[PDB]
Amino acid sequence: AALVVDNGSGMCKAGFAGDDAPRAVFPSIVGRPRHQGVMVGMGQKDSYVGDEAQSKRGILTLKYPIEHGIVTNWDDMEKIWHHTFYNELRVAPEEHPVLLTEAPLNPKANREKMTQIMFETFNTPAMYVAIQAVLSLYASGRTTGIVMDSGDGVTHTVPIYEGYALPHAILRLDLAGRDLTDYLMKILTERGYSFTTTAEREIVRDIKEKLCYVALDFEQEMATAASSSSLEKSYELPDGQVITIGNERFRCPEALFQPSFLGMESCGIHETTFNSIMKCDVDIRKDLYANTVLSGGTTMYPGIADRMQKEITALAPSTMKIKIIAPPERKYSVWIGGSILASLSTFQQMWISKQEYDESGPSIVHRKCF
Amino acid sequence: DPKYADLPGIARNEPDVYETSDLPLEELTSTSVEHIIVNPNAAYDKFKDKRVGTKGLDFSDRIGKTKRTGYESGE
Amino acid sequence: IANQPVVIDNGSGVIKAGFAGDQIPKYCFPNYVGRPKHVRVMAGALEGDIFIGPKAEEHRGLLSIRYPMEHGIVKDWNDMERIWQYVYSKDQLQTFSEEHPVLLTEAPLNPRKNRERAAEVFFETFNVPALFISMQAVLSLYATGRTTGVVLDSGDGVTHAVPIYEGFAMPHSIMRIDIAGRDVSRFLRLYLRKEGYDFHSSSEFEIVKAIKERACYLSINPQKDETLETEKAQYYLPDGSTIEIGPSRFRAPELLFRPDLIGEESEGIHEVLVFAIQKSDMDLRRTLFSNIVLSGGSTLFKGFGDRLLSEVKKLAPKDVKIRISAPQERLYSTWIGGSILASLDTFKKMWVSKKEYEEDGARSIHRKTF
Amino acid sequence: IANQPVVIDNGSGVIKAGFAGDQIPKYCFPNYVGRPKHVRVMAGALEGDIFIGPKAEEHRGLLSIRYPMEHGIVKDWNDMERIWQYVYSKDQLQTFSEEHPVLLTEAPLNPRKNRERAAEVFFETFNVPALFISMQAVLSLYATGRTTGVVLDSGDGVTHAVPIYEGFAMPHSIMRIDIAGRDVSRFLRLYLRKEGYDFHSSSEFEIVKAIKERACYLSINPQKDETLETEKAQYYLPDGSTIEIGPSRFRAPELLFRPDLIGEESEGIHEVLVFAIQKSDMDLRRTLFSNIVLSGGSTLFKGFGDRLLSEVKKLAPKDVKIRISAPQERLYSTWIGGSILASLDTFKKMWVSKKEYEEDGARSIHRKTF
Ligand SMILES: Nc1ncnc2c1ncn2[C@@H]1O[C@H](COP(=O)(O)OP(=O)(O)OP(=O)(O)O)[C@@H](O)[C@H]1O
Ligand SMILES: Nc1ncnc2c1ncn2[C@@H]1O[C@H](COP(=O)(O)OP(=O)(O)O)[C@@H](O)[C@H]1O
Ligand SMILES: Nc1ncnc2c1ncn2[C@@H]1O[C@H](COP(=O)(O)OP(=O)(O)O)[C@@H](O)[C@H]1O
Repeated sequence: AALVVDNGSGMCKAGFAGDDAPRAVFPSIVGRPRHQGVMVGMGQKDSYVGDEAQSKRGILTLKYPIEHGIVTNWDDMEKIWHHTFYNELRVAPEEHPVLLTEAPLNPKANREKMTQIMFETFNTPAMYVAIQAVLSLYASGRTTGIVMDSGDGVTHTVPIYEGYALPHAILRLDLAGRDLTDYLMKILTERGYSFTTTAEREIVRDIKEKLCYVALDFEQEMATAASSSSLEKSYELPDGQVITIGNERFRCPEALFQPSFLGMESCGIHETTFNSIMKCDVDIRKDLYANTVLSGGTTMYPGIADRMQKEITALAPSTMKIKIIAPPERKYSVWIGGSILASLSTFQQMWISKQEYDESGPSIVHRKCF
Repeated sequence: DPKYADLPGIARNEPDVYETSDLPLEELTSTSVEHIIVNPNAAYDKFKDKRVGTKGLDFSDRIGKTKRTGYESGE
Repeated sequence: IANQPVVIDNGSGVIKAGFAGDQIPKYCFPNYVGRPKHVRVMAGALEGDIFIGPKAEEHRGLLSIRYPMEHGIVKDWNDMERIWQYVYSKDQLQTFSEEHPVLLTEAPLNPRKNRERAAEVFFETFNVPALFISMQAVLSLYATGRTTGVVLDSGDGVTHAVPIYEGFAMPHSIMRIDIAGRDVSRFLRLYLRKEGYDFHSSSEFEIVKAIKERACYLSINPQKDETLETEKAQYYLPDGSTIEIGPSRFRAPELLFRPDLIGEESEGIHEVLVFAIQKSDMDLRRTLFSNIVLSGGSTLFKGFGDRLLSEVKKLAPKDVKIRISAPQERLYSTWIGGSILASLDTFKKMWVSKKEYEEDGARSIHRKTF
Repeated sequence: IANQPVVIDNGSGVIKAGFAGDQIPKYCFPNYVGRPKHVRVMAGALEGDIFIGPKAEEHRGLLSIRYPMEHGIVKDWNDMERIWQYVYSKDQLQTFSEEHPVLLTEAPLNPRKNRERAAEVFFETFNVPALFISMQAVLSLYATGRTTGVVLDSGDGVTHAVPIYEGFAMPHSIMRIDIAGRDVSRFLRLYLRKEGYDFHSSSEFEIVKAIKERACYLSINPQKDETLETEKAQYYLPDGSTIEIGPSRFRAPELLFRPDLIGEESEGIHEVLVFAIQKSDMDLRRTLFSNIVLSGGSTLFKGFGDRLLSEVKKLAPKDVKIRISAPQERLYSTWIGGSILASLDTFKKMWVSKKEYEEDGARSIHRKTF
């Protein structure tokens, strides 16, 4: 009996260890109302969380507590974890030990303060923080190979060979789902359809998930988009109003492969995956090309795998065979790994206990992280 | 001044600028290392009359004809 | 054609026209179409069903005001064509549009359909030699005569902050919010009804804009002025009747700096300025704080510069020099910039010729914009 | 030749240029090509798409930085051509390349293709009378005015140790390691992200280099200073914001002494020096240990001399006299050596003439360099 709780910037995936898929999946947001001095009606919650805030988007100002895999407002994150254990999962945190997930190369204060809350506020019996990328490999039953776990908050590239990780080869890029969502708003505003508010940004994320797809040749796709209106698809908003996004459909996910569009002055998700493999030892490169995994929900774009293969193959040597690993459950790839890890009898020892936390302090986490 | 006097919707008796109040080697002094004073004029004089023999010179990774020592002698 | 170019500012509230030779705009009239309020069947009433600028101001109470441009976007194009036709009337300028070339001043990050249709009208309806669409922010710097400078241009329709350093505008650091002078006029009408004076009519909305422009001061501390008993300064209406404004005077334009009070999800005028600087690169931040320029009519509020300086200082880093350099001609700054730009021989290269638009295509106007 | 020969110290971090005989290099500017990343909209902005040296330093925030040479190997030659062109331009020495001979200063044990292309550019693109390529270490000894000494030259790009006894330099005892000042700045950036301050931008990476030079001390005992709670020393960024560096201050420069931290299997700077002496013949070991000369900018770290003297003493034999001598101008020591060598009449014989290069080709340069 143990709890796996993925603390993703976009969506918080929580559930019991051993189960196939996560029990409760809700958007990680806190909804505070745009209140005036006028008195409010009955059935009023001071701050709404998750699926409740997703229902009452109209009035509530949606504030994401985790920004680029860094917890900015801890009071907000506490209210999400309270919604996770007590309401969503229907379980006491004192009974079950809780596994959390942190992105690699995050600030040290993040891991420090995270565990402090779990030990003091919720009074958990044991707490282990893990790298999202390390878990994602277990999903595919692969010990060897690199992963390109692109989330809503961040995208990170962690090469692991024969159950041994290369820490110095790890590269983090701040370009992620939320930056693409923010980019899609700007180009939709250029077409005509203006989306400004926090509630409207959530509707633009629903537009992104459904329509947007990765093009094989961007320049070739822009030529077909100009000539014919075949790529132009219609989407119905919450309001009866319908919109035809056009070429901006395949223009949004292009930002992943060339950040110049967003204006970050950084390497693309294809180029960073190559650079990470080159930073590793020369011998093991072979297996990393052969076992390139794509994880998170930012790798569920239709035809990212085809475009990824093409771009890596061009950069990589001709003799090498480049196979991209795209399992059907990419969105729940971080959690399903956690469920496999927590269930294993070997992992029982690796848990950090309250007694261990009390004596040493919150600094113990940095030793027993990975 | 007379240009802006002509127009109706102009700021009159307002300050133009709103501004804030105007607010007004450790290794090179180490014990371990011995600090030398570089005098190129002195250095130039010491090497002044020193020459090199560029005849039969080959520093390259050429195997032929045993070992070689570049810059044979002066004068 | 060598004949003098005609600058025209597309201000949502007031459009400012004139020749490039003039130091100031000779002809500037309100941007609204005036039709008779009662649907005219009979003779002896207001004839034509069109009253623009000074003719409208004379017979204002009889007519019904309808603004053609909202939030820096043209809603009714038929109305805007009549307005631009009145610019080339006997009343203002008194010239052929076919002879003189034109310069438009569209707000930043507007819809591309707005720019394309604006060009189509000015090339097809009027037989213009050449047209050039430009950004309102870039012009404001030419007027003042400095290359570096952030331009907080608070218009009637839109308030936007564009950072430009050494003649280089960062397009990602641009910030645009819809809460502008027109919204302040709308919110003042609500507070005037809370004082007990209704301005229900579209004509009666114009005198609320006059009340705002005459008497509305921005308090340095809003909470202290609320507790203090007001003088209740009397304003005289067109009919002759007096109205005591009282606390509505100062707590109306406050909604610029704090738009959450009414319940509008926006950043605020102090916030968009700071955010635009913070979004830009770290090296430039100090110089961009050291060079801020106020543009448009919604900066002329009494004690705007005093409040903004205070609200920027607390958000901005400590011990940083913040100079908010307002010109004396803030309302007419955007046009004067265009008048200088138009006069230069470089402008001859920048604009798009009528024959160029026929051959090149639609993109011609967009690609030459920058 | 009557015209003085120009000394150019082609350093990875800073390229130092000047005329032979001069006591100090008159014109020393940072080695990078700055291109504007933001768009030009206004007229009168900064002219050219290439900014090099002091103009690039002033307008750093506007530009995207790109180092042409990495680890003493010219990666992009087009860029290296533009910086050498800028040395001869009006801003720096302001003379024709055809009239003055050149003295280039490359690092030891660099690729042969680098020396070949370096010559090709300096003879074809610039029609120079004569070029001599020399080692950095050999010059550093002429500056101090000593015939016997080992030269530990820790530069920005590469750190190397060359044992030189009574004029002769032992080519098999040369020790070179890629880990250097620029890897310390790269390793500092990684630890600053762990502390929770991000510097993703190429312009922001130059601020990390500024933080390194100002606030980073090498602790005499590494394991001792790790455990003890450190005083969190605040540093002021260009914008004004304060960062607490904390443990990253002293952990960052330790990379030079322990290359295992970044994860490269190479010798430490302390191991490089002793290995270079131990590789030399038995008789000269005592004289080389007695005569140690530190060079390059990366030796200027606070407590470098103290730590190195501690580390060398443990690896070196018992009861041997270890005197580490520092010239006050460590940074400019390499160039001053070049000026003294260039001023001697013996340098005339050492040169490769245009005709000599044109006849034999690449071989002539490889024959006469060390
Ligand atoms: N099918 C899809 N196609 C395209 N984009 C998607 C799709 N599903 C989700 N996304 C986008 O990618 C993000 C994926 O978030 P996800 O559910 O993987 O959680 P997360 O916060 O990224 O967690 P983690 O970092 O642990 O992977 C969403 O926020 C959304 O913006
Ligand atoms: N003297 C003033 N005091 C206060 N508000 C003013 C004043 N003059 C104009 N305004 C406000 O500013 C608006 C004018 O905006 P304007 O500068 O013409 O915008 P644009 O830059 O788009 O042309 C008016 O409609 C009014 O709301
Ligand atoms: N005061 C300082 N403290 C620490 N490191 C420094 C200091 N000054 C310069 N450096 C480092 O030394 C570098 C300069 O290298 P330099 O000696 O000019 O190279 P080269 O010897 O290859 O010509 C800088 O880029 C920086 O990384």
